[PDB]
Amino acid sequence: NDHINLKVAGQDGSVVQFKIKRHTPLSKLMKAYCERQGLSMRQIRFRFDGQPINETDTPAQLEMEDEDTIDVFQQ
Amino acid sequence: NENSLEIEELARFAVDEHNKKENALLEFVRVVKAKEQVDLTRFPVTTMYYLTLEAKDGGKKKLYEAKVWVKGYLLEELKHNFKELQEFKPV
Repeated sequence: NDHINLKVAGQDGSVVQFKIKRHTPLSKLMKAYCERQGLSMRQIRFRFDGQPINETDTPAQLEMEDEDTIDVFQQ
Repeated sequence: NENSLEIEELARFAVDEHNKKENALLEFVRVVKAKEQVDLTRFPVTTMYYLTLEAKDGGKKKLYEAKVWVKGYLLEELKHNFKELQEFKPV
């Protein structure tokens, strides 16, 4: 039950969903999204509810819910 | 999302596999919708693709839902990844 499904929505209109553990640091998700897409990480920014996401932040700490969306765009 | 060429490739795959397994002759037309779900909680990391595609069944255009499973999550590996059609049905 410690699993959560998050939508990662890019500026290009793409959406990729991720199943992750709620106490896993979100850096794993962010790194997976960049690797999958072929993106360089230095460029892009992840936002949740308009705010930035620390690499160490976890879904539990941010009170994320199943099917919430993470926005991603480049600087 | 649904008009990317990797999605089109998996859609054709789903249609081709469905045609072999069922001895059918559906003809691929287009993808109308595609959800991509990467599962990071388990090994091996896998992706599930839920495809809504349009295919000709004897001149009639119909809508189908397919589930395609992939043993991989990097797009750069997708062409050579192991894949399975796990579900194909009219929506």
